[PDB]
Amino acid sequence: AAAAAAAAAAAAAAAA
Amino acid sequence: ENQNVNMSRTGSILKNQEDTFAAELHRLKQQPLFSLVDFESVLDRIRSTVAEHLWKLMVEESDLLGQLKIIKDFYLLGRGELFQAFIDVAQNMLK
Amino acid sequence: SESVTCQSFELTLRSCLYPHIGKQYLECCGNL
Repeated sequence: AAAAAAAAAAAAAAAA
Repeated sequence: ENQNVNMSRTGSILKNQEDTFAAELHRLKQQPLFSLVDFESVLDRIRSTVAEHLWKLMVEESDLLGQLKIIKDFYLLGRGELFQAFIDVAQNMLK
Repeated sequence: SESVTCQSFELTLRSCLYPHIGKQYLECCGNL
């Protein structure tokens, strides 16, 4: 779940 | 932010007013100029919907109408007999 | 979408990682 927390962070960047 | 995050004024963890705020951000940045009316008419919208949600907060958590007649009864002395028995006893040993 | 509505930038992603830590810190102590 290493890049998975960063993948949800980039997914939250496109939804912010 | 101190006590609990679902208790926010705007609606930030709990509501969706901040996406309306995001829409406000979209409206207010592409404008190359500046005036007074366009800036301040949407200073309502970041205030007024925020100024009502905390009013709908503290009614239910506290029974607002309870302590805000109680604190006036301690200071303006609404329970008039209930302090005179204190005054009668406190006179005899404040001598 | 747009950078200037995403503002800004790295403490918001870090405050996303702390519930990502949190969803394991909250679920471990239930098992303890």
